[PDB]
Amino acid sequence: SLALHKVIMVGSGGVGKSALTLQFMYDEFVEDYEPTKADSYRKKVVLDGEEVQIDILDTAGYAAIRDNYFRSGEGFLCVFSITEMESFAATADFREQILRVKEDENVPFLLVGNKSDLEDKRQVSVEEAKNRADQWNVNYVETSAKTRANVDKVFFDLMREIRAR
Ligand SMILES: Nc1nc2c(ncn2[C@@H]2O[C@H](COP(=O)(O)OP(=O)(O)O)[C@@H](O)[C@H]2O)c(=O)[nH]1
Ligand SMILES: [Mg+2]
Repeated sequence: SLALHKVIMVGSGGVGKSALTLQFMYDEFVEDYEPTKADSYRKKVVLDGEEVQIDILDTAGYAAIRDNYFRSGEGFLCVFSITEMESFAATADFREQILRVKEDENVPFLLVGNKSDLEDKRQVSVEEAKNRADQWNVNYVETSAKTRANVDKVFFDLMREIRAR
């Protein structure tokens, strides 16, 4: 059995949780994935010379069920869309939930600003997202599930944080 890294995708609706997951898993940009469907994925990848298994829980939004899922997670990709300010505002809600369940302010966590390809319709500045990440002591990365920009990066960077726990 190889090392297993459990990642959880969180964020408000339509930010790109599923598209990022499927782009990472199948190298395809899926634009119509059922908004209400939560699923898990698993695949073997090579992380810095070592073959490891990554498990990704793509959440879709009772309390006991959601808490158990967060407890099982080892790292979190907190996603928002750079084109929707409200989704950025919502990241504070997920941060609070994760800290409540994990009871660890150093839990592997990346703030992910998705849909970077839509610069034209950006509502969240790089400055404000970076500032929030700094205040939370986490790293910020902008991705595009459409062009694949930084998609592998966020998953691999998070795995390195899980490995370093
Ligand atoms: N242009 C663009 N559209 C994206 C991107 N990521 C997701 N989308 C679109 O946004 C919609 C919602 O994405 P989805 O991954 O299903 O959101 P979820 O609710 O967070 O799972 C879909 O129509 C996607 O094709 C991205 O990086 N760029
Ligand atoms: Mg989804």
